[PDB]
Amino acid sequence: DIVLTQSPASLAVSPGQRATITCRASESVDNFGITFMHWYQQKPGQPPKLLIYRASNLESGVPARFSGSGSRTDFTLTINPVEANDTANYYCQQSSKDPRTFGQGTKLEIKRTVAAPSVFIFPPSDEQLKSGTASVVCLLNNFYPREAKVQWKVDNALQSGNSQESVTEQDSKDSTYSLSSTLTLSKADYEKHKVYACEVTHQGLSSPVTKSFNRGEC
Amino acid sequence: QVQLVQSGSELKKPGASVKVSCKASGYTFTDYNVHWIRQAPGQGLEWIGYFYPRNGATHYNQKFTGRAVLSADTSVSTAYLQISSLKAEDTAVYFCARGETPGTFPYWGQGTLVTVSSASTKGPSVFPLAPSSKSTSGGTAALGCLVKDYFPEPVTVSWNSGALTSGVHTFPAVLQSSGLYSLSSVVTVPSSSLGTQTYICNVNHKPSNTKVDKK
Amino acid sequence: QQWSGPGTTKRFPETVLARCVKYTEIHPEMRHVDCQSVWDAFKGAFISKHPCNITEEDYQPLMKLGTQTVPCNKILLWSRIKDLAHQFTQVQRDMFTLEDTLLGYLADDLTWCGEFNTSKINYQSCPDWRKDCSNNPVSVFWKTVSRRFAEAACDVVHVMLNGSRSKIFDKNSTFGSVEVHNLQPEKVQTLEAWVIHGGREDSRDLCQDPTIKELESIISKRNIQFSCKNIY
Repeated sequence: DIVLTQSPASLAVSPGQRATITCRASESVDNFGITFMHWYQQKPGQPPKLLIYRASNLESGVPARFSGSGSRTDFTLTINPVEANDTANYYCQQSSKDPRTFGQGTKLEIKRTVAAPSVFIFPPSDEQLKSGTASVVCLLNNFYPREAKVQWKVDNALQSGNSQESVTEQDSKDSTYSLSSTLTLSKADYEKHKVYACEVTHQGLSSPVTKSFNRGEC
Repeated sequence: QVQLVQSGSELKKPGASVKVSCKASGYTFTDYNVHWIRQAPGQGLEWIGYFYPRNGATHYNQKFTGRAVLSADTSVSTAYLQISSLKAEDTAVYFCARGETPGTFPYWGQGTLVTVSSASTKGPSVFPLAPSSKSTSGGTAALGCLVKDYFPEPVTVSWNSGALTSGVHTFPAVLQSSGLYSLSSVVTVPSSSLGTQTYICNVNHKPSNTKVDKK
Repeated sequence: QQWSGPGTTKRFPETVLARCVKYTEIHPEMRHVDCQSVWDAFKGAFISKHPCNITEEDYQPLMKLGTQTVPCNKILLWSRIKDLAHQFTQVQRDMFTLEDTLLGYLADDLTWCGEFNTSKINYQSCPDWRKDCSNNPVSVFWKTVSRRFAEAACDVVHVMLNGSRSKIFDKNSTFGSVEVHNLQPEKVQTLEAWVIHGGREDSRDLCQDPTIKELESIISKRNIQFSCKNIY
């Protein structure tokens, strides 16, 4: 084929500032007056809406923020007024030879000043305790700019090996991350102990806030 | 207006033959091509090969030769793709794509997730993740629905029959230690409306035909 | 019959293989085709036949092996001059013509002949149309591809017609033989035929000149439109 690799691997730009998502071909894709380099913007949960095709043509229906410059070697994609709803992957794609391989992507994210968490805690239900296993969640909000973990405290004895984590993606307007973290003991290890607290930590925090509940006294 | 609509998600066995079908509306079917494009999850994109519906003239990529057999129907205006004798590494998302020429893709279908495994599908179970009994948050109270146990991936919990959209914080279907997927679709709602508006969560899992409800 | 004409040009299968190789190289085609097999179907279309006994069904394996979807509305009909028709499609590469189609890019500015008896190219002599007979395979191919292109034409037509001759619109050309009969007025509405004042004009009262007034006399009895913008 022709193999293409995207030269910025990530970005983190606050809005109102500019970005540059470039790529580098191994040979010339620009032959006989045509260059074939077609960028594609892909939000998650959305197939790619077409961007600058044949290295010049902004498609009708796309905003005029985008300005892409293609060549025989160097393929920049610069966006000068970036907005809050631009949190997407920005693929490149050639079509000069009959192999039509793409790039590999670039995870563009939006830089935002670090908010405080809002911690919640939920005890497991009575249908949960009558159906088998039990599961305590530590729902946060505005909390994960790739920062840190919850920390489980079961009667001041730590319980690892059974604590998952699930991060949501960046929001379109307020850029809000969140995090679930379940702890899946049995019925017996849930009925063995009394305090079931969790200690989060944040860069936006300055103290480790520890929500707690007693066993069956909520 | 010009649009495209393709078939839904499919859980395949190893060795089975996928048959994705699209449907072209808004334009005459004999004018342009019907490409296909892969997405492995978390990865880059990969071209398959394109059909010409004017006289049946196909052209594949060199890797997918023999495995891919494109076809169409000019009367029903539906495009096709078939990859046969599948295996476990080939779990990906495919899209049908129309280009103005070969080498551009403006118009697309919506997406088809195909997953190759041998285990059986498991319908989800719901849990009322109850609100805060120490009710002191102002207007930031929350209750949720602890959903566990998917074997196939995609679900779109409708919460309050679709109406509930603001506050809904659904998590990705993350593989739990047990081996299935699970998330915690919650709702950040006003503390007043938390007690007032009943929050009947209704889930939707399409390969199991499971449509349970919980307040 | 065979004689009194310029024969086949040199490097015929190499120029056929090169030309459309440039077509599958530059244009990403809606089927990437076997440029070699195109020439084998071209060989089976006319080879070792009687020049003045060639009909239109000999060329349809080539025409069904070159099925394009020539964009409608963006079309252009040419007549008379070739150099200014080439300059008008070089300013008008948006509006696709017969010198931009695949089959015109195959057999553009080529002539072919062939002796009836055995498998050889007649490189030296040629059946002329007036002087031998008008059934030669070059005029058979140009009649077939102008029929298909003018039938699939649509919306607005922009014909360039020179006036350097005394006959501005002659009747016996391929334009007034097959193109203006199959202009298909259910999809074409307005016809901005563009008369040229280059060369030597036959008369004054331009656009009231008699042959373009005969084309202004509407052949379609639905009475679809006629117009005549000039080029000074």
